[PDB]
Amino acid sequence: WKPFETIILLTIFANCVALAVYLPMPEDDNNSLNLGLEKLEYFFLTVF
Amino acid sequence: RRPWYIQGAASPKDMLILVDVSGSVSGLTLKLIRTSVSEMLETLSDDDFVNVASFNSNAQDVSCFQHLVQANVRNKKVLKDAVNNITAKGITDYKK
Ligand SMILES: *[C@@H]1O[C@H](CO)[C@@H](O)[C@H](O)[C@H]1NC(C)=O
Ligand SMILES: [Ca+2]
Repeated sequence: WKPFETIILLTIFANCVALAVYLPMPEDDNNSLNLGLEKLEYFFLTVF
Repeated sequence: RRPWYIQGAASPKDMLILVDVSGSVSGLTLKLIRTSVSEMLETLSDDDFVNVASFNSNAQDVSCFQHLVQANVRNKKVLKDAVNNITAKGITDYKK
């Protein structure tokens, strides 16, 4: 009953932002930001 | 691009052509790189020494040379044939 829904909404908004900033690279390539987002998605997964 | 102009415009060279074959260079830029490397090899004479390397998270040689070669017609032909045979795959690593 606490405003637990607002923080979850902000978390999903942050997850959507992280999905938007991901850069798809051809032929199994990557950059630093993409590698940094593969670790941040663990933070969302454990919260969910 | 004439041999006399090129020999009179600079001193001999020890050239190394480093080619990026990571995943991102897949597509138009790969064929453009192949044509550009062939054209750049066309600017070298018998007094220059060249070798073509290639890196994608790991650095290697494109042909069976493993060191600088005299860059005559035969060696340049071998290097061109090896360059026209590369593919794009992997992650870029400029340090290696
Ligand atoms: C080079 O081209 C030949 C075709 O004559 C092919 O068989 C060979 O696999 C190519 N080399 C590489 C490393 O792909
Ligand atoms: Ca790249």
